[PDB]
Amino acid sequence: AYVKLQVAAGMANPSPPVGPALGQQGVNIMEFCKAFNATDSIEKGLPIPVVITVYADRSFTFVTKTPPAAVLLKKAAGIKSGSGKPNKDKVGKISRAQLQEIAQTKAADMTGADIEAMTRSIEGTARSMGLVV
Amino acid sequence: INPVNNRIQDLTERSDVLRGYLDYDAKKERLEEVNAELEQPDVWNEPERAQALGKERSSLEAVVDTLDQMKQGLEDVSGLLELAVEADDEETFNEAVAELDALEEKLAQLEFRRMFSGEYDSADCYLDIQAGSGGTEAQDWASMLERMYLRWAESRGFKTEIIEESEGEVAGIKSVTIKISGDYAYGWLRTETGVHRLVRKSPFDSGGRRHTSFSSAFVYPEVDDDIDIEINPADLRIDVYRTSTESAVRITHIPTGIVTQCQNDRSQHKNKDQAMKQMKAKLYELEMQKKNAEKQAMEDNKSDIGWGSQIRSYVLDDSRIKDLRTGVETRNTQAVLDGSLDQFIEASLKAGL
Amino acid sequence: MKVRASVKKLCRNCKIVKRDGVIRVICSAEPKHKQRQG
Amino acid sequence: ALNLQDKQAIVAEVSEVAKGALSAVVADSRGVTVDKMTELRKAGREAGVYMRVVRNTLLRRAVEGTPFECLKDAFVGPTLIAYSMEHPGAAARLFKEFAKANAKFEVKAAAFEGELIPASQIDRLATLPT
RNA sequence: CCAGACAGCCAGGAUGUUGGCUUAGAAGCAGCCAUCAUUUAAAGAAAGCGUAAUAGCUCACUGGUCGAGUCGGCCUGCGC
Ligand SMILES: [Mg+2]
Ligand SMILES: [Zn+2]
Repeated sequence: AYVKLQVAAGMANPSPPVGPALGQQGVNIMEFCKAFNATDSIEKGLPIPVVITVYADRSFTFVTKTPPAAVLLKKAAGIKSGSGKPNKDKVGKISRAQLQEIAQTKAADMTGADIEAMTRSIEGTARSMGLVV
Repeated sequence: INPVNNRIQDLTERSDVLRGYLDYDAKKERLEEVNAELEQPDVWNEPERAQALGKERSSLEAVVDTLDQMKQGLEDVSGLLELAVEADDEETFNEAVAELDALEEKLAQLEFRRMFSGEYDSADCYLDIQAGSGGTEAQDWASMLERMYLRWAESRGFKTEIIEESEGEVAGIKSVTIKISGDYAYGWLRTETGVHRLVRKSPFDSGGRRHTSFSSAFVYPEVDDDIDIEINPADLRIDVYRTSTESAVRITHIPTGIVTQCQNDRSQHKNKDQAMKQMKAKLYELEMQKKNAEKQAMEDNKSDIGWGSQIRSYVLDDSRIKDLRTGVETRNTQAVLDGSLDQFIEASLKAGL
Repeated sequence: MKVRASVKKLCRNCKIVKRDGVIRVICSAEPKHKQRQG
Repeated sequence: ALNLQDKQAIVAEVSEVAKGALSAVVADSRGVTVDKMTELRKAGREAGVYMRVVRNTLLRRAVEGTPFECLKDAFVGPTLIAYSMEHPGAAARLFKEFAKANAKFEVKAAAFEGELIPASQIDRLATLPT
């Protein structure tokens, strides 16, 4: 039962948003919250995903990973929404140097050895976002 | 930077007024509760109550985080303004100006969503002033009230034109219907439905005895007169029978249950055409009766509230203006009757009355 | 079974078949597609 | 698609054999794209994009390109096999990582035949230059 | 199409990524916009089912087995 369901690391105890979605299983809500908070290592306020392999003994194994490139593009742009009709009117612009900086920060967990290929994947994500390089 | 200081003070004051009118802590309490029963998972085992919970959750959380981020914006803009006064960092001061404008516009959007919550609020309106059973004093009061409302409409920027104006023989106008056109006119003017209480030393009386006259302002939006759609062949039941050839045509509208017969003409087609015009006429009549019945039900409710229609009180003898619904008072009667009702209409619209 | 004068495949699991000179289509996916030329 | 792209594929297979005649095997009887993902991420971490798993082992694709070089693969061909061409070093460790993948669940399908670069047997050869 | 075709049969159908918004939730699958990149056997920001949304079940696609034809368009005669 491994489906990633998580919120930003700043808001501990996700009682409104996820809640029963992280707690169908017998693993406790408080256990999930303390495992998510155990967050404090790097930064808070940004969504940090995690793979949750739940066993029969309710001692789940969790493997954390890097924050999504979408909200990282948001932090690079400094804007909130950039998807509403981008072709009819361009909403934002990201530097390719900034995208390569994002790629070399994301080179840890992102599946790829070619940094330029991961970069051009990232401005693929950026054109899908709507912001034109 | 003095307009910036006054502007931050104005935002602080209007934010406090908004919190008082919105009752922030109570809505936060229901927000926390709705979050809690969302956390218990049976709420998604029932579909529709989760629908309602999602609606109320989104509304409460949006209002709560809006007021919270305006608190944070007020405090950090104040602190960074204190920085910008002494350190004189021009770019950081420009950043303060930009973020202050963004916060003001976003709280403006919040209070906007509250004050224009009506579905007909965006449309133009028909606003009517009618004097009471008093006489020429009520006539004069209706006329100068019409003057004041024209002055308010022109000051706001709404385009006015007098559709009808029934005057009195001595002075004043007995009744007047005005088209106020422009965006958000009905939303701006919808709190004016009700009664105004004039107390003044009457000039028309010979002895100078003071008079207590009344007038009503009644505003209603320009609803679209929708076209009356024709009736369906399946919705009709067509019969032919012998007239008293079976040229007689009995058309029956089945879903409502209304029949019309026609037998006077030898042509069955002529009989059917007259029956179809009778169908259309009765359908229009029934739609008008349904509309009038709904209007009568609304009138039953607002006649039930009754005395609550007395919304405004001008005591020109003692020179005080009073909104009883919001309870607010002022002393500048000449400014009020000039048309400076912005404070009163904003108070009423934030009250939601 | 739906009786139409123009029977055809509607979804990808629908199969034309001719039984007793009558063209039917049968559906192992959705019984709503079961229909008959008539 | 077409015999044209089949010809460039055959020429590519022959060219890859010639440039790197080092080889190893794998088989996907029960394996996941995440497993191939780990293998090809470590492969791109080792070296360039050129890592090719050329699973075209029909008796007249791979066996038809075979008589250029390493003619022993004709009997190897007609079964579920995925070859792998290698430059770096004589007898590199990619046969060994295919072995540890066999430990981590390719469910004993390739049977580690070894491609007989030193003309060896079907069994392991731990003696590799490191 | 004997550089093995069509249909069966054994396998995969991934990574950034849950592409964002607006929603209430939006994860290929409610709507809008863009419709890339990597691994490349191949995987569409997804063709369908499905979820409250996830989940899950397929498909396109490509690998393996088999070993002679395959497939659907046009003209036209007689028929249903
Ligand atoms: Mg016929
Ligand atoms: Zn069907």
